[PDB]
Amino acid sequence: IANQPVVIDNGSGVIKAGFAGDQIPKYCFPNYVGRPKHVRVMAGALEGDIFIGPKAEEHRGLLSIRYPMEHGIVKDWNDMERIWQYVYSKDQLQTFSEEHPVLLTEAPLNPRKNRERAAEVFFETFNVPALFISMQAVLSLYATGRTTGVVLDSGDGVTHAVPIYEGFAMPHSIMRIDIAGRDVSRFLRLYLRKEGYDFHSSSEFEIVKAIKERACYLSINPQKDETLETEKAQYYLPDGSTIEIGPSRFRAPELLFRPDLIGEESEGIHEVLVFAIQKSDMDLRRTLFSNIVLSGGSTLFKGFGDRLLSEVKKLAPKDVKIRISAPQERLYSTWIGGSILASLDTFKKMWVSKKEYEEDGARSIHRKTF
Amino acid sequence: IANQPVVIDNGSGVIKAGFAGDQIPKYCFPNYVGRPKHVRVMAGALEGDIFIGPKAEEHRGLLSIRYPMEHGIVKDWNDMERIWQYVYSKDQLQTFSEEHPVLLTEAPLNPRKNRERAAEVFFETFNVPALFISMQAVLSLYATGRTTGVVLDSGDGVTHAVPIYEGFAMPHSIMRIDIAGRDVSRFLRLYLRKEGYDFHSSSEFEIVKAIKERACYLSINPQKDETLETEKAQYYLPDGSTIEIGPSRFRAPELLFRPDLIGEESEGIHEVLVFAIQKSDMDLRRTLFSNIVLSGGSTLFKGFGDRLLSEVKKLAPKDVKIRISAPQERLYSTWIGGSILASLDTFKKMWVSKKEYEEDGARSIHRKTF
Amino acid sequence: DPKYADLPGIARNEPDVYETSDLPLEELTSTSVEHIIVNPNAAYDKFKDKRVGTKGLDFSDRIGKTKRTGYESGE
Amino acid sequence: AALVVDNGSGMCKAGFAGDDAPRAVFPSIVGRPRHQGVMVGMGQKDSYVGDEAQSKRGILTLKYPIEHGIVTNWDDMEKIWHHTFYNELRVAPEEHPVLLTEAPLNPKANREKMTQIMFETFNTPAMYVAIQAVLSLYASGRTTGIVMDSGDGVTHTVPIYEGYALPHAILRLDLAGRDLTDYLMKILTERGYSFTTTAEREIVRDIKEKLCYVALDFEQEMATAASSSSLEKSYELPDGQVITIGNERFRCPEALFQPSFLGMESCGIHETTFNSIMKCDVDIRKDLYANTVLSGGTTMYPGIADRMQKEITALAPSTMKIKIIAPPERKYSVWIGGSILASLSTFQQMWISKQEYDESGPSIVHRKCF
Ligand SMILES: Nc1ncnc2c1ncn2[C@@H]1O[C@H](COP(=O)(O)OP(=O)(O)OP(=O)(O)O)[C@@H](O)[C@H]1O
Ligand SMILES: Nc1ncnc2c1ncn2[C@@H]1O[C@H](COP(=O)(O)OP(=O)(O)O)[C@@H](O)[C@H]1O
Ligand SMILES: Nc1ncnc2c1ncn2[C@@H]1O[C@H](COP(=O)(O)OP(=O)(O)O)[C@@H](O)[C@H]1O
Repeated sequence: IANQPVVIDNGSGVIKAGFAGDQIPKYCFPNYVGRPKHVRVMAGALEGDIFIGPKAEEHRGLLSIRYPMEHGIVKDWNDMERIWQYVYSKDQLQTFSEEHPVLLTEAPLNPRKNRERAAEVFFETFNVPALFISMQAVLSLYATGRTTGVVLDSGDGVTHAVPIYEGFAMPHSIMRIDIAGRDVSRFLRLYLRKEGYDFHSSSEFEIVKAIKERACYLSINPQKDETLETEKAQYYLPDGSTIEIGPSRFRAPELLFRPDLIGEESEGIHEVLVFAIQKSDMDLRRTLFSNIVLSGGSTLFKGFGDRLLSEVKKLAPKDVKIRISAPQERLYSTWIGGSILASLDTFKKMWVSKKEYEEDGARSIHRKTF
Repeated sequence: IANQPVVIDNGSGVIKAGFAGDQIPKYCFPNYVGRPKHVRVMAGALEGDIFIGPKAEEHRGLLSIRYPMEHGIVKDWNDMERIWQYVYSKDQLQTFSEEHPVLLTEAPLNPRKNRERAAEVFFETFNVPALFISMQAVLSLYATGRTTGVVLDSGDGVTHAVPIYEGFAMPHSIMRIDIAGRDVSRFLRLYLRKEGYDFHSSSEFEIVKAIKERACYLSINPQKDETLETEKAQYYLPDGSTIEIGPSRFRAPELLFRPDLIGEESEGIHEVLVFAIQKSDMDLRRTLFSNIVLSGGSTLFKGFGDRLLSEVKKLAPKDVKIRISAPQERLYSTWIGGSILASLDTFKKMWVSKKEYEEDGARSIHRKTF
Repeated sequence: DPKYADLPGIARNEPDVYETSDLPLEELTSTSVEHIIVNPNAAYDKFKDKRVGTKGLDFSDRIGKTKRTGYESGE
Repeated sequence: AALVVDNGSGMCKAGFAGDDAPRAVFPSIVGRPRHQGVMVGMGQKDSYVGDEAQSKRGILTLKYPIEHGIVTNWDDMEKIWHHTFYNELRVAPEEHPVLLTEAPLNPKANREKMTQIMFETFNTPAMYVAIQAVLSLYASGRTTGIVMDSGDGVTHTVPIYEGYALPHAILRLDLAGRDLTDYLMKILTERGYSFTTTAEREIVRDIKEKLCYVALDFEQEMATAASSSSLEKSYELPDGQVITIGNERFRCPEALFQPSFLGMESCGIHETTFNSIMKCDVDIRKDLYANTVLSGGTTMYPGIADRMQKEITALAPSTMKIKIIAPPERKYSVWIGGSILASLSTFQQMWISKQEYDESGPSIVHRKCF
């Protein structure tokens, strides 16, 4: 088709949208629906009961935030419909959905009902020519330009590791855990209350996410840094008031490596990676350990690469070469992969047409996705 | 009816009337009923037993002043009906109340019985086409011509702080305290008796309000001005006699900013402004500090803005921009807002018709308020 | 200006505005991780002439007729 | 021989270990007088405490030292504990070891500074801090089950199964008795009866405790309140003046079940109790539904148990049986638990000694808390 296909990386924290061929996503805005909690009395105030993306970011204090998708599962579909509608609206790409085909990027081992409804909305509500659902990991490999690699994609909603050797991805060796960036922000809020600073409000929870991104380092030794008296590093809030974070700075992001802290019986991010490699056949283990690709925004933590390389080495066999490779644009790596896949002529065969979807139904989407 | 709407400010001290077309209120007279002090049995005395506004000001010493409205609430309704009847007299406006529609300006968080009875009078006694009760704070922003802004409206009866952001008023963040201009006039009378000048009479209370309005300056440091020997500036009374006010001049209006001194359990004018901003969401705090608007007559005190800026800064967070944007027409700001609001075609939808009140019920006035 | 000159109770020789004085990645530079530069133009060229065989494709959890491998071959 | 001293935000319940009910129950307040520069009469105490301040409310400014289960002013709390041991209980703190109560998920500085005072100021032989919720179960002779201990300061939901607590399932909500008391003032001011001062707020709490009751169907109750004047009850103030609160009776306690009224943008006391059970393990949920306890004096509202059952049952599955445990002594449920705990010979070992405090420091409390 002559019209370029639109890449939409439906991420839990940030949804990144743009046209195929573009080197970077032009229009990336936070994934939440902002509704005004205070009453409108005056004439000329902000119009509409729905605020999405940059308008919501500016007038955040006025609005009550509500995330539509949690742990890579769309909880409220009405809200998910409004954000996808906003992508096609005048503020972002500003084109008709009927003329451009779509590339949606869901997480691996998500419920089948999610993929079915995602297709139903994108074919019925928007009359799109073609939709292809793809895994986040498979795209991240196209971006770096490498056929062999395990992709540890620590997103806002979900953290998953997919071992992919010479194009083929091993579906039984896929490891997924719900504990991710948003649970670290939730666990940080709990520890900030213990320190004696309350952030009850949905708008105030976005300030806790800002504190996490700015000031939180992963210590190389957890038990060592716990005992030592820490320098109480002050952070300036939007209003102006100063908070001393203290021990909560380094204890919060450790959740990713130890899910026992929040109290979930799951594998740590370090355990996820090695289990994914160890589950793969004996021959490929050495090549997968050598080729590790970090992805997602939750890998950008200070001393993540240093800690992971320490933790993987202990669990992994002795005298094995462990090289962890980070693309400079970790956050946008998933989308860039989508753009490269979309630009290829092979993508035309991969698509599910409207007529193809209309005839078979839900089955056609499940058949052609991985 | 298309004929021009009549704005009327319900100010405890001074009620301001006029048409919506006028840039300023043509007719503004004191809100008190004047009856003869000596109980008149004989002829050749003050006839009618009713003197309102300019007629009262002429024969002031002979009459006995009784304010119908106290702390933004109507105590004597029979008196208030006569006052509103004098608004539709030959003296002021000189028109039929049955022809022109009306806009009232009731203070925020008033009793619901006050609003219901106010409507009943204006619909039954006067045969009004339509009535609309509005908040004094919301109007003040229309006059200045900004959507965002906190409105510290210090009236004669009540001083209230309402934070409104981008045409959205947070109803929980509203703060109301009864210590207003009238209390400052009462406390000045006490200090004037401590200087040795009694103003026992209700007529003699009016000249204490004149003394206050003429000569009372708010010192930046109150303790330094007390130690410093005063000039004792002479004020001239109606009879011609001189009074040296001295230290009573500056330590009278201080009771606004520190009401614990006399022994009144209240927050204070500097405190209610800051508390109203701090009660609102963290994201908006900076913009609400950056947009403060002074309204009413009890902000016109000499060096009020100078003191408030200093008293707000120490309570507010460090390195935050605090702009207290006072208009030149603070006393008449509330009315000008209504005059602009009334002129708009949107107002046609907002007001409640006479037939609507008969059919819908009592709630009609309350539900359409916002 | 002439509007406010008409009214009696107006602020004269007072400042309108009372205001305060106007006051004027750590992980992406780590040794452990190897920093790769993403060039999509270079990447696009490497995969340009690579095709996939969508004939007889079925990734779904369908048991019938042994194991399946989606995307058979190119050209 | 040991002392149990509940440090509730509303009321401080203190007594000897083993006794059925607490000996001395007084309101936790410090009364400082609204003093002028005029000399004061004889029999003058610089700062009044508890039942004394409750007698002399008129003049004294009532300042609650604990706000949302956090000790804001420690100098005030010290004066309450001094009134507790020396005056109220008539016992030396050096002789008897003292058990205190802290709410769950409080700031760490609160527990730290609390024990520091008990060890240094009062020179207590042993000091153990306990979670209010953990004690409240002992009252009913139940090891298994969740509790909804709603106090004046805070409300918290602590699920404990077979004498083992789930820390991560614990949820804290800042909505409590004092917020309802503050809410009741606003809606009473809307009716006509204005209550502003700290002394007046105490009278509104007496109105709340006696009249206010939880409605089964709020919308149905509002319909009956509008039509008939059957729900309208009269209350006599300290002054001869009587007031008829009307529909505002059952409107106040509704705020518990829907915080939207208060404007907190949080889950209700019914919904948080459900959410806490869902956060727990799937197997143990059965017993938590079967053993839902209500503790504190904010669960002594007439017919809260009936409304609680209805709301939980709707959210919970149909097959499950939901039984709410409402013992007659809910107000003294925290203390009576403490009395049972302190008396047990097993608890003798769990006490933190002076020797243990001296060597380690105040940080030892965090290890031996729960
Ligand atoms: N019978 C009642 N009905 C309704 N509300 C009540 C009743 N009794 C007390 N209250 C309210 O609930 C609060 C109960 O406080 P309580 O005596 O339980 O102490 P507390 O400070 O909450 O202690 P804790 O947090 O340990 O339970 C009171 O402050 C009051 O506002
Ligand atoms: N500099 C940073 N340091 C730490 N965490 C970060 C940083 N920037 C973003 N994050 C986290 O990563 C999230 C972004 O996830 P993202 O990679 O966009 O999701 P997805 O891969 O599912 O599309 C943010 O919401 C935040 O929690
Ligand atoms: N120039 C002035 N200087 C000082 N105080 C003034 C001045 N003008 C008015 N006041 C005080 O403010 C009062 C007027 O309040 P007003 O603004 O009319 O209230 P409202 O907004 O309720 O109509 C007067 O009664 C007087 O106490």
